[PDB]
Amino acid sequence: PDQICIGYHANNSTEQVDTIMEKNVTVTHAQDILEKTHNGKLCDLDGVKPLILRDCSVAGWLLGNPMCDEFLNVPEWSYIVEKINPANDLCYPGNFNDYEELKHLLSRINHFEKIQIIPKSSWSDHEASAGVSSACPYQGRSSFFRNVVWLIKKDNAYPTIKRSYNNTNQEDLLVLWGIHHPNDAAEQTRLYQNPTTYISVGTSTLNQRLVPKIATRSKVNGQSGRMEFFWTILKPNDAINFESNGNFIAPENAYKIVKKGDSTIMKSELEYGNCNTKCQTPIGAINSSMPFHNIHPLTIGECPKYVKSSRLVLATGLRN
Amino acid sequence: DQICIGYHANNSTEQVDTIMEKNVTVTHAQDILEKTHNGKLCDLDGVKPLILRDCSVAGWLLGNPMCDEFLNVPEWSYIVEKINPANDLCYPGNFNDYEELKHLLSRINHFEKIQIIPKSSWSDHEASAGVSSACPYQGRSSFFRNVVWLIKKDNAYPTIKRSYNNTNQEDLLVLWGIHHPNDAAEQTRLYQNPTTYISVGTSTLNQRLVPKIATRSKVNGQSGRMEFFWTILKPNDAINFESNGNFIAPENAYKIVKKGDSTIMKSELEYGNCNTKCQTPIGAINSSMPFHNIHPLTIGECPKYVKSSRLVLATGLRN
Amino acid sequence: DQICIGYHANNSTEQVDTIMEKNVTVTHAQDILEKTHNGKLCDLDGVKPLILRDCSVAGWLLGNPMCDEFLNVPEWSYIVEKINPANDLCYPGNFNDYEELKHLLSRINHFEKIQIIPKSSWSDHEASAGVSSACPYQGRSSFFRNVVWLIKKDNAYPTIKRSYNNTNQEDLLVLWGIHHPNDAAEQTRLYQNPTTYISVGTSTLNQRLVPKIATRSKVNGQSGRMEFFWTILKPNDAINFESNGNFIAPENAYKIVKKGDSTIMKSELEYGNCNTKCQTPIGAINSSMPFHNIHPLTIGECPKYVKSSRLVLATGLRN
Amino acid sequence: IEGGWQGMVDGWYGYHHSNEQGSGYAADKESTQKAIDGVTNKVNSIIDKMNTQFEAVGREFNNLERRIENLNKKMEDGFLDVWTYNAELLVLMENERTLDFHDSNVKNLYDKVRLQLRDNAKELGNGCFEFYHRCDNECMESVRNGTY
Amino acid sequence: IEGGWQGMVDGWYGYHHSNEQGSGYAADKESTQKAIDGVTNKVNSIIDKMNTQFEAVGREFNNLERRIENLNKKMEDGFLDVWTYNAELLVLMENERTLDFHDSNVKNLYDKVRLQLRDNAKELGNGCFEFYHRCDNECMESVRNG
Amino acid sequence: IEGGWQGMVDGWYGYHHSNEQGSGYAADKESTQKAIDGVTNKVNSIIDKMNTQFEAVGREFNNLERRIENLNKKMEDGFLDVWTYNAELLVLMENERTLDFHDSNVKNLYDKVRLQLRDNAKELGNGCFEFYHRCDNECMESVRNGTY
Ligand SMILES: CC(=O)N[C@@H]1[C@@H](O)[C@H](O[C@@H]2O[C@H](CO[C@]3(C(=O)O)C[C@H](O)[C@@H](NC(C)=O)[C@H]([C@H](O)[C@H](O)CO)O3)[C@H](O)[C@H](O)[C@H]2O)[C@@H](CO)O[C@H]1O
Ligand SMILES: CC(=O)N[C@@H]1[C@@H](O)[C@H](O[C@@H]2O[C@H](CO[C@]3(C(=O)O)C[C@H](O)[C@@H](NC(C)=O)[C@H]([C@H](O)[C@H](O)CO)O3)[C@H](O)[C@H](O)[C@H]2O)[C@@H](CO)O[C@H]1O
Ligand SMILES: CC(=O)N[C@H]1[C@H]([C@H](O)[C@H](O)CO)O[C@@](OC[C@H]2O[C@@H](O)[C@H](O)[C@@H](O)[C@H]2O)(C(=O)O)C[C@@H]1O
Ligand SMILES: *[C@@H]1O[C@H](CO)[C@@H](O)[C@H](O)[C@H]1NC(C)=O
Ligand SMILES: *[C@@H]1O[C@H](CO)[C@@H](O)[C@H](O)[C@H]1NC(C)=O
Ligand SMILES: *[C@@H]1O[C@H](CO)[C@@H](O)[C@H](O)[C@H]1NC(C)=O
Repeated sequence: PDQICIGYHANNSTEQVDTIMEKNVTVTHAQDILEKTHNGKLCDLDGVKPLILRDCSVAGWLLGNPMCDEFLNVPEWSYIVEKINPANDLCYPGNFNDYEELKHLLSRINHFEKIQIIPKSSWSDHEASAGVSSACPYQGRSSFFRNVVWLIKKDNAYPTIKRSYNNTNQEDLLVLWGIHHPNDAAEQTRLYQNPTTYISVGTSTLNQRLVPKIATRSKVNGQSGRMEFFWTILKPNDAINFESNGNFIAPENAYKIVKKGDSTIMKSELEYGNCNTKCQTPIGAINSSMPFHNIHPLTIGECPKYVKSSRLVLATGLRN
Repeated sequence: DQICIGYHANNSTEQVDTIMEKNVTVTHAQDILEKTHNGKLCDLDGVKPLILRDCSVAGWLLGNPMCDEFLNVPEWSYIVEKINPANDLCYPGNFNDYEELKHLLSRINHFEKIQIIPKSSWSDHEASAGVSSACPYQGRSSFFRNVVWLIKKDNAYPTIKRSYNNTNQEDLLVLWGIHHPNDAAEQTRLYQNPTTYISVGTSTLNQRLVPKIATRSKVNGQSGRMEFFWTILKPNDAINFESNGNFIAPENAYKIVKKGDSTIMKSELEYGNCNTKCQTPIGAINSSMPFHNIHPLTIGECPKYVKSSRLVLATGLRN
Repeated sequence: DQICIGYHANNSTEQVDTIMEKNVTVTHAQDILEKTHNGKLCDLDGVKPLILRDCSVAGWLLGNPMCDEFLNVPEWSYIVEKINPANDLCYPGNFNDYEELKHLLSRINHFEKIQIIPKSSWSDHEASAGVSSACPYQGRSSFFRNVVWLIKKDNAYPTIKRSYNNTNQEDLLVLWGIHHPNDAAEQTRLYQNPTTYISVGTSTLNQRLVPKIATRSKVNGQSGRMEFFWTILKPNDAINFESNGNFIAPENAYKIVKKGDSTIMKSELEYGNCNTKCQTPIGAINSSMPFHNIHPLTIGECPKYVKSSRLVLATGLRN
Repeated sequence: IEGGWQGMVDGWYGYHHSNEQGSGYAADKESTQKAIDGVTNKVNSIIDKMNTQFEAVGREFNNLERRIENLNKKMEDGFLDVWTYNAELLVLMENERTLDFHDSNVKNLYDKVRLQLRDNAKELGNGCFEFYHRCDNECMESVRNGTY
Repeated sequence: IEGGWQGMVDGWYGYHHSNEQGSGYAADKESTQKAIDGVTNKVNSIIDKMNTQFEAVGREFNNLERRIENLNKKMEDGFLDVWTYNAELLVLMENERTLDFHDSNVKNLYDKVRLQLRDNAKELGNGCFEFYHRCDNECMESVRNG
Repeated sequence: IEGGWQGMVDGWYGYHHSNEQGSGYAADKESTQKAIDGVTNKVNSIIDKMNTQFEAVGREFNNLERRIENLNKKMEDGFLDVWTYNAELLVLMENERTLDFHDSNVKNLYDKVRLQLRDNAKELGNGCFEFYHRCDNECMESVRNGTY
């Protein structure tokens, strides 16, 4: 007796998927769509090495903390890597003004060319070679930030400084400077002679006048003094004009912003890994064609979409 | 002999998408996405917007001479400002908490400008030479209309002590500034006194400004700087100004007459002599659709914005 | 003989909704939304909240005389402040970075107040004359309890130099202020020195304040102002104060003894003498529902808030 | 079923009778009324669900507030992408359910004719039935009507 | 089928037999056990899926922080709208499935008896079958038994 | 149907014929083609709809920016929870549809054989059909081909 029947594919695939009203349901085929594995290291991003700051912070890098000499004139980078709590920061204690806003600009920048805008030899009526502190050691001795100069009085006098610099470059220029807050009236005249001092800084947008704040402070890295640092972007054809009769930590070097583009500041404890990748997270690089991953929320490059799912599998075949 | 079940069909060719099928032809379907605008700035439900043309909000409120068109404007539905307005602060400087003031202003539909300190009330100070090549007007040097740049009179600048008590029912937007000179010589030349201050106080405000001498790049030909401030003076509160130099004093202030829904639109368009229920910075919308993809920033009775290129619901059947 | 298939039915009347059908009667419905609350402020898992009554956070911390209920409060689970507490700064002024302090306070469950600078330790200054009619108490002039308004003694106000070292293991919340007088005459009458400053330093803090002497509007009968500041003094750090006038010195500081999840709620409600696992500003919630629509500001083990008026899951069949 | 009838322009679902009297189309108003109410309840329910949708608002920041401006920009685009996703997704889902809804009503209506005339008619296969007795226009109306 | 039976209070789905011995209702415990589990799994799945919902937090802002105050307000209300939408739409969609799921189980239970009694029974049309032979209570149990 | 057939590794759906000549399996390519397209359309559509997903960005705040630091945190976690929900919820729903979609194609294929041979074959009930005449291998292919 002749016959024909309708049936379907079955096999020994134990692989399971979930649905709205049915957990752990076995199917003949199932497509995983989530990537859970990473290579565990920090890589070049499509052939461009990152700037690994090791034990230095951004502030320590840019101001020129003596411990940070590896980073004096760094090459172009894809991303920047910094530790969560870096050792080499403001060696002389104090603060970096508008620091996180500076950092935010830095995540859109891929390369600096550091240039000398005020020579250390150019200070003829001030002492420019003794601005050092045991707070900033270098090879067993007192030193200081490399890109700014702590000037003091010369021959019991501090003449009023008037310096200008016109940015005759085609690029934007990050310019840094600071002020020293001394411990007391005696320190003030010992270092700068004049008891009442200021620092004027103007550009086309900046109109700044700083006065030192004397107070009695706890020792940080052996110092009760403080330095407060500032910055601005000096546009092509604008000029920055400094004036001061004391407490001025003057610019020596500044930074031409030579490459802008996609970048970021990752927090990571990892060191460089000698690998290349299309996708970096702070905890590992990723090499995948999956649409989703669950490694880390913060990534850069050609990456899949992050989810917090532990598991994500699509049903493809029939029930089994 | 025979009867059968069947369904409707027509020369439709209208297409829709589904999860597992796309480009599927149906007999009926409802578009629910508006994709068109009239391409102009209109009145909103019969109320004309304030179009600042080439003026910024600051240029308007301070009274930049190029912005005379807006000295006393009528009630508006919304404000339109260009991305980079040419007539901003003619004498260079800054407006303190400018973005916060713009925020308040998005909740305001109408001011009534009033005089509060006449130029002629200044007996012991020169109130009529406060001008600059940076603020041209009809061939000459001028200045912001709503504030007064006071300078010394007969080689003296007495200490100003002036109150204004808001005796009005309305909240009052008061504006003032401070002049930042180029050098000490300039300071004594305009104000006599070398060391100056501006104290301002209300019931909440307690301010003390000191002028900041620096060497600056010339902007609009000036190396000097004006820094402006503002406050909302409540009914029955008073504002007290004390100063021996560098004071850019109030002349006109703004009574807040109507609050309600508004916004400041960034747009390069001009007035389009039209009325609409719904405006964007790119053009007005007249639609009974639930969605649109014209612009995210709208005002009025608008549909909801989405980024979709196309949104069409199926209603009929396949073809 | 015969057999028939069928399904359960009853007189249920209860309705559910679906994508294309409103009000569909089913035999078994499952509401999953709590709409009810007790309408009071209760203990959170057996810990009572700090109910500030008619006092603000600032009045509590500075020690406004009207807030003596809260001098030394026990551990709390959450804080409750009214929308507009009557007893804030009795002497008018401001609290610097007040919103950021309130945030930190929302991360804290307990303080232990200690005296760090006794009133009797001021040998060359008047400490028990720092009182004001703006801060009444039992019909006589008073002041904040936890800080001290020093004035001149024997027509002299020597330069103050006081350090305090946090020898405790707890972070210490320290509070001080500065007096902004009305005029020169009052300045010298109170402090003798016409030109004054307050320096304050820690390992992180670096502050120099100069009083603003100006004409202001009366608030609580005072044209003067007090401006308060705070810092967190870490274990083993010190705080050093230098001043020749206008200094409102610490007396008491607060040891941060415990931190956890807490909140500052705004509510008009009084204490409810009750206990809950989930509390909103308008009433507590004891429910097993996955959702609720009482209020979005919750603390404790709560359902998930939605704005929905109704959520009814169908479980059985139609009717 | 082979396909749809262009001949019918009365309703969505219906019958085409062939008879000794004549032959013509006839829409089932009972099933059609249920479909119009259903579809209209869906489209309105979609519009009214997307009423509670995010509104973008112009905020401005100065050039030392770049962090919050970026936060603002990302949060507004974020909600827009979410609601764009929701609108497009719900449409694709509702469209699929709507096409299957019209298929269901043809199966549900075909079984109604098969059950109504169980022993008195043969089933063909292409969505038709063959009567074992004579069924005139009033009889054919009775199949369309319900009472049979 | 015309409608449901108030007589059957045993389970959700079942049979009503008519017989020479007697007549009464009988719930199918095989299909009712499957429906109770499917419904309990769906309600608990909805509760767990929404367990990672947004939580508004109180934040205070001063008079000159209106912009960020407004940002905060819209962000929180933005998330609360999104999760409200998510919750309501999921109930409506689940309800639609739940009602059709009950219809599905009736159709499948109907075909099981039609399949179990093919040649020795006639289908009527209103959800009933007619035996061409004598089916006593133990025979009727067999059809319920499967 | 009792279950699936392991003896068919040719495709997803098909037939098993029993014949005087022989007996063996045969996959339906027209029906399998429609399923591979409908699944491949779905999986790709899930990926493309999700590529507008929120991307988090590291933002740094100082110790007096705690409120905005928290706000920033809430906002980014908020969006990641939403999109995680959307990804999971879509997968669960898609799996349900995909399993029910395969079911539908077995019912519809069974009906086609029931319809293609209505009066020349009796349905058994277990997913089969007994011919009332002899159907040789060309005939059996004809039933698989569609022309009959
Ligand atoms: C001259 C001398 O004895 N120099 C060294 C000692 O200073 C040093 O002891 C440290 O003293 C510290 C303060 O001294 C400095 C410093 O910061 O290191 C010395 C710098 O020459 C001076 N720099 C300038 C430009 O003036 C600097 C400056 O005056 C202040 O920083 C301003 O605030 O002060 C500090 O008290 C340390 O705690 C202490 O160890 C000893 C030990 O290293 O060696 C001496 O060579
Ligand atoms: C010749 C002469 O003595 N004065 C004017 C020229 O200076 C002026 O050329 C411009 O001068 C600018 C600065 O001059 C002003 C100004 O802003 O225009 C002149 C104002 O009278 C003066 N206002 C007051 C209240 O004193 C103003 C003020 O002192 C400063 O702005 C304070 O910062 O300065 C500047 O140097 C430009 O680069 C230049 O174009 C000519 C215009 O051709 O008019 C002369 O009367
Ligand atoms: C510490 C001290 O001596 N406080 C004074 C106080 C100060 O001189 C002043 O507040 C500093 O800004 O002034 C007090 O008198 C002013 C007060 O007098 C009341 O009678 C009246 O109700 C108020 O309107 C006002 O005139 C004060 O009470 O604050 C006296 C106090 O001793
Ligand atoms: C800087 O130099 C250019 C070229 O000479 C000049 O045009 C410009 O005015 C200068 N800028 C300033 C601010 O002086
Ligand atoms: C302003 O004037 C009114 C009416 O004269 C008066 O009552 C009020 O106290 C004044 N306000 C101030 C702050 O002086
Ligand atoms: C505070 O006191 C402790 C114990 O005497 C001491 O070790 C510490 O250095 C002091 N800290 C400061 C900042 O002065």
